[PDB]
Amino acid sequence: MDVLYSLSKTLKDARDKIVEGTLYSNVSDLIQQFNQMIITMNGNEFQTGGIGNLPIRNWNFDFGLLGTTLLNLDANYVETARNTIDYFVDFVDNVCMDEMVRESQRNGIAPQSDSLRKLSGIKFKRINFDNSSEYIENWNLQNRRQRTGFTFHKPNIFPYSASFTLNRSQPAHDNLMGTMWLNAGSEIQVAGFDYSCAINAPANIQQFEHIVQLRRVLTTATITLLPDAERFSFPRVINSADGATTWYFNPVILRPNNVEVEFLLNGQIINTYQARFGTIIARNFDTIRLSFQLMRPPNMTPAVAALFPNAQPFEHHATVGLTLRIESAVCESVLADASKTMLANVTSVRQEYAIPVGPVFPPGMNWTDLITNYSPSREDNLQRVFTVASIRSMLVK
Amino acid sequence: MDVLYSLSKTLKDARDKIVEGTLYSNVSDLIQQFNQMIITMNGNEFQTGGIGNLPIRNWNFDFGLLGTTLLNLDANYVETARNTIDYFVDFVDNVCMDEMVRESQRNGIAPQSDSLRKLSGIKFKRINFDNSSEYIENWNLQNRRQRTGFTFHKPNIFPYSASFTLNRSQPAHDNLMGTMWLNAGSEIQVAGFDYSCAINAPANIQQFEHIVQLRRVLTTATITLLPDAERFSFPRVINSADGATTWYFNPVILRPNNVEVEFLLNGQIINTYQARFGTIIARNFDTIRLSFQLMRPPNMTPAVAALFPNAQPFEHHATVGLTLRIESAVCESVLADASKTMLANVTSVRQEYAIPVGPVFPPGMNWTDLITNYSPSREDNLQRVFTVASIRSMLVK
Amino acid sequence: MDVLYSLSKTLKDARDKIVEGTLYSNVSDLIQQFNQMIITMNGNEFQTGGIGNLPIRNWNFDFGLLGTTLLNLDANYVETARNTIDYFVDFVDNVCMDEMVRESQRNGIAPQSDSLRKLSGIKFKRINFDNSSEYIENWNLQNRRQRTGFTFHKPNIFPYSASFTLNRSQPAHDNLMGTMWLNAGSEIQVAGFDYSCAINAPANIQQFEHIVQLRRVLTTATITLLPDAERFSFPRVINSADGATTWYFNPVILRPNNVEVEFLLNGQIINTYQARFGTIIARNFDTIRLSFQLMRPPNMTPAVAALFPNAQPFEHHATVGLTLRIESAVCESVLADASKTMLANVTSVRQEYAIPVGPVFPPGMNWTDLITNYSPSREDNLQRVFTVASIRSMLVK
Amino acid sequence: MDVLYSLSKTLKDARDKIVEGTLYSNVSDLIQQFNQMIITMNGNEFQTGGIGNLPIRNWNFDFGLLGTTLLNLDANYVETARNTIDYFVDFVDNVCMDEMVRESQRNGIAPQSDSLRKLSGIKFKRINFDNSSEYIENWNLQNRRQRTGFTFHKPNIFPYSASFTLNRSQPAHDNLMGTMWLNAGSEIQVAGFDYSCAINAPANIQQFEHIVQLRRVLTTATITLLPDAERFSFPRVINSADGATTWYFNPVILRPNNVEVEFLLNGQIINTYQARFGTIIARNFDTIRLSFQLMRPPNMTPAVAALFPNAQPFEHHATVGLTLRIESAVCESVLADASKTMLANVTSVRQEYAIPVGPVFPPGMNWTDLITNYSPSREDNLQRVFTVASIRSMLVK
Amino acid sequence: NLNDNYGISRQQAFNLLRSDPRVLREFINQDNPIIRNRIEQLIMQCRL
Repeated sequence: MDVLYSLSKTLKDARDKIVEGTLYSNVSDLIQQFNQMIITMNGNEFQTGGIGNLPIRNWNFDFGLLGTTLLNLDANYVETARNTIDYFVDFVDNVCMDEMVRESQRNGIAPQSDSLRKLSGIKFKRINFDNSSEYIENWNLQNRRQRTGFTFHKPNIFPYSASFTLNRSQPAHDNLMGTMWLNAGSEIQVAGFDYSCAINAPANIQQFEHIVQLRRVLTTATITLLPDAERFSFPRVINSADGATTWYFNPVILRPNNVEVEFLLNGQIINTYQARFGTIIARNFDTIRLSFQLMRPPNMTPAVAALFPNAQPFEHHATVGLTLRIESAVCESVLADASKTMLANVTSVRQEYAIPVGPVFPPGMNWTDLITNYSPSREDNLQRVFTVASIRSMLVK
Repeated sequence: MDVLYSLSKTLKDARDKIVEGTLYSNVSDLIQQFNQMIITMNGNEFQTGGIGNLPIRNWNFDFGLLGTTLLNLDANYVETARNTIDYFVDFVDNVCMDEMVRESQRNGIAPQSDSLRKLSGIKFKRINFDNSSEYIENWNLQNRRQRTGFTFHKPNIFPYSASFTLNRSQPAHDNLMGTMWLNAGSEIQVAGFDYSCAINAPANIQQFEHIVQLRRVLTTATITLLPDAERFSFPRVINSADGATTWYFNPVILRPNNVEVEFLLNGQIINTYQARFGTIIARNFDTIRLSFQLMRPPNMTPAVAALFPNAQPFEHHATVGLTLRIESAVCESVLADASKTMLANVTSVRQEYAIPVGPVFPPGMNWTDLITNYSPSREDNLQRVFTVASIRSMLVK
Repeated sequence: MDVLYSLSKTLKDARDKIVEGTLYSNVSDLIQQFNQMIITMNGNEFQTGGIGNLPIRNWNFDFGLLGTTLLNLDANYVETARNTIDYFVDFVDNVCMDEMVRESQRNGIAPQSDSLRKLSGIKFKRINFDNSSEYIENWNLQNRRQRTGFTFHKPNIFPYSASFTLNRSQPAHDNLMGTMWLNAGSEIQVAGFDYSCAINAPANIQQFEHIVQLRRVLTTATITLLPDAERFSFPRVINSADGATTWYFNPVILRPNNVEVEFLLNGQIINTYQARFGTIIARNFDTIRLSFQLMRPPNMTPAVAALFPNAQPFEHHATVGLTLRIESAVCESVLADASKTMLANVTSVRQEYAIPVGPVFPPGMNWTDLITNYSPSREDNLQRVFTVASIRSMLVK
Repeated sequence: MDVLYSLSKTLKDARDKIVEGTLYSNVSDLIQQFNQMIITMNGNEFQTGGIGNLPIRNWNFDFGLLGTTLLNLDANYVETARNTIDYFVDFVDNVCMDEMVRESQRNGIAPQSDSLRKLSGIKFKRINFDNSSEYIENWNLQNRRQRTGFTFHKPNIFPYSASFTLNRSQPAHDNLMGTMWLNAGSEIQVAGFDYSCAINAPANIQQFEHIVQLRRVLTTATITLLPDAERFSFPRVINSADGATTWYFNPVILRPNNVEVEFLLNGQIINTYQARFGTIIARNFDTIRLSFQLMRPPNMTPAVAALFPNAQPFEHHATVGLTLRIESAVCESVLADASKTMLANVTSVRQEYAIPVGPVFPPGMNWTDLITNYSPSREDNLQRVFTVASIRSMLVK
Repeated sequence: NLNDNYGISRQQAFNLLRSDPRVLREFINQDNPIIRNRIEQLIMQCRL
């Protein structure tokens, strides 16, 4: 993989640096590297493909070196260099498209697309130039196991779950108490709803709790915690658990009081926030515990008193909400984001070349079912395909 | 333009690398480059400006080269280096400010601001150092026409369109059916609404479809699709087609059933997704066809039957919503995003130097009316000004 | 600080470039720099910590140079390289924490964490390699005072503020008029409400103005302005100004007419947008003024005339809302964002090592109370800790 | 493209000048140029075709030069010359037939038909002999951007538009006032009709105006302007606006008084003509305004007074006509005419080889829908296909 | 959608084209949601 990244990087740097009129004193090192790569490659025959609608290609490298005699590059040299580089670029794109599709439950880290196994040999190890990118650096680190981490902007770690939970229900659905939540991508929008507005409750207070359990530990998360959840704040017609009947939901928002957010880890508490909103931080957490309340206003105007009466009809259901969006974060493992096109490239290639479903990745690579079960084999294969996708996308966009 | 980016990059790398105490062994190449630039430049007299409040400036370069015998850099060297770099820096800034305001319908790619044509001459070609940036790389590619790509995070490709469509309407506006949509920035929020909750429609089902057509193809778009559109979910008073009268809209959200989103291209279909929510992908698309339905609940409680009767008043209108955001994407054509400042730089320069309206760009360069007709001429001029804006921003942020 | 950045950069480039099989021609210069670093460090003993849970670690540097007879690299060299680089890496991490966990109101820019005061000596000045990154570039610029700038994506410049202003109030809270606003992170959402629907006003038009002031100037801001705010559009129960009683808010959204957005600067008007929606720009602004109107619909249907009567009950309150998000921006001063992790790493270190609260930063570094009073001392300390935190992140993510 | 034109021109001059009995003194330079062409070509292998029903022909050039040893040309020389020229001609014809069919939005000026991208290289530039023709001269000018010009005889600049405008309508269509116009190719025919002969109008006079806004600017136009538009001078049955019903039209011609023809440019007036008919001129104009009147004859005879009564029937409708043809003209851009076969050759090639419809040109290249939106992309593509069509017509008509 | 996510063999593709009940029921027993959704939609369209 390191040699793949090196090929991609030096091809990028050759398409960038080598232009007519530039100075050999600035590109001598890259030219020596390219010529050494050409030498190491001359005499090998590679085969690529053989799965799904991917064609079967054969590559035979026999090129000529690049002259070190000039001082200012001319077009007759750049043209030859680009004729040489486009073949390598097509070869690398085809290797990456051969490697992103295959899977294995046994040593997923160990390469597939056997041309890449061949390139992992010891006669090709002279091609390595530099491994600076985030994904390749974390690859080399996790191989030489150390405290690693990927940085994410708005990460997609929550699988889409839009559900409710009723702690007091009836067949008529006229006096309910419960909590609703939508956990999706980077956002959690939770809303505790009581139809009685905490009149029969002790101290005119009713509590609600929401426990989210991540599959992989995060770190240094920057979060925005706001009140008045939006998608649980308008009229609704929701179905029962067993789907038998439906029920009406006319919410009216109130502030959550004595709120508490506990970021935990292996059941132990790490961070705790009381009545704070706006921007917050969490240095490490595998679990989030939101705890909020609905407190009946002791004083009330005529309108709100006539809207929260002491009888069963209850045509305005009191609610208390909380939106929580993870803006940035850092994670030892690899996930999806709103910044990088690695997952998109992988999925697009698979959809394009009609790849059969394998033992590791779910059918079609649906991120919901891919993050709801993030077993180490899936994690390794996902890291591998994301890394080679980053590689392929450093050249072909 | 390549020599302008070369100037900017080598000047940035001078300001950064050349600092007191550093080692000549690591900056010899950059110093030879700077001195070759000085040699190429010295003797040439340039002009800049002559449009809007851009003052007309005249540049005359006669500088002295930099030592190369030292081992560690001292103040008596860095000071001269800075006195030489500041001149080129303000020169490049003035050049970019003169080149971001000029337009043309014929050969927008061709440089305006004729001093820049001079720089684009063949005797200045010896300054090129490395074309590493995304913008200049894609520029060189489009010159040497090849498969390009720009990667975008939340791109602004949709213009502001907040409008509805009624498929069954009357002068009284008491039993309507239709679809509303707000398409803005990177998001589409659509909502199909029926006042009679599909009481007369066949099979108690009402269909809704929304076809959005983009002015440029996209690729590898990571998309977040969620139900329960937000901004079409509260009471409203909305004007008529001809703007004469107004009507009321009290929506009640239900669940989308038989939802299907199709990503098409030139009218042919590429990708489709049926009842999949959350994070999805679109590998290549120019059109988005959403199709959803509204299904009357067969079972109903007293409270909801009080809202969905069998008679004409219909004081609660059943709705079904869909939000769809484009988090990331890749595109062969230059656009705006929520990450890059190039558009802001261009518009700020124009606002600051009082540039009258040109023949190509609308007044003030309002992205709405600039993306509502993304003609190739506009695309070329926009890529040009965005490239030189990136270049300027690399020095003066 | 420059020397610390140099250490971090050459150590990163060492972990990256110095791998098995690569060519000595590519890393000769980095190896000369590393050996010079060694030569300059060896013979010095450093102390780090003594505040909170930080142990008082004593570092002694006794390392040998890197051989230069080789042409390519072997694992028997990379191993020693790693066993030598890990020590400098943890030393740099500990120094960065020791500098993140210290404050000063007198010369906040000057180096605390006296090991760093030592590293700032004149004998260590031979280690400066390249001051390339944004933070260190701006550091050196401000030292050599010049027009600086940091580029931000969705910056957290607004402290969390959710409040209201009533221009016509009654003790029964029955016929109100005024404006509510929530200003948080990078977004504002402001909604003008009238319970009388502009029946008693002149010309059936009511005005609404929101004046936002920023505690730091901005430039080249890109903004998205949309109508029909979403978190001020559903039923609400809000509290009185004196917080004794509560009142009820049943809104109905209309369109903003004669909308006017004035971005000013010390009362001097800079940018003015009239009835433009979607993506807009602000070249320089300290103050925002949003001025909109609520105009009664003269042509009304029965369904809406039944909701906007000419009498006191007013069970449906006319509302007009605006959302304004700042997507990108450029600022002479350092802030927080949704893309980068400097604030997260700082707060995580402080919460992990239980640092007491200093005379400058608030308890827990709550960004709201930190951006409220953005004193120049707090600005200097925040710049310093963000720069060293970025440095630390360049090694340990 | 220049090399293609040079090929065609030297092959034309070879088929013309090289004939039995002619004198080497006259064709020495052409023989030198032909030999230089054969040398530049020998060694190259081209491929042409692969779109629609165009066969994919591969061309391989290995020929022998033409001696320069005689004085008078003998048949043994002309025979070889012809057996080479026929091959070169068929090759150039196939190249032109592959270039007349490939479209692109981005860089339409750039060579498509990649064999021609190869010909556009620098080893082929030795073929250029003389770029004398108008099209190639204007091409070289647009490359070396300068003030161009194409001369035209009867330029088809108006799209076919037959349409009326009723400034006074009734449901019965019995008393109408309005104007009809047919704009087609190089001619306009306009007719202002009043059913009441201006009986109720002030001073017994009625005004009529017609403003034509051209899509491209013309210069040095020669125009023939006459009264009594012919094709709107006989009885008619014309449909309504919405196309539902029809109405009769019995024109009776009078003469235009106070006739005023204004050739404008960007709203400014350039040429003004009053009471003049026949040959006129227009030095520059993007817009034409024809303003004529209808003046009731005060002194009428019995036979004519019995036609224009003072009452509602109005069985004879007074008309005033104006014909205006554009005989010759000059345009900075390219158009079609009644004199040049370029457009015909292009459309014939496309119809013959079944070229699909592309993103730029309308189906079948209908000049109406091609001139009604004269996009710069369309202008560039049209100039390119017209130029290569001229080239292919210089060999085979 | 099926050929994209559940990558399909030649025989399965030919039989899906010919609308073969054998392969249709093999998928319905393989628990293919892309097909179960279509079948539930057929039910919701064949209700009345």
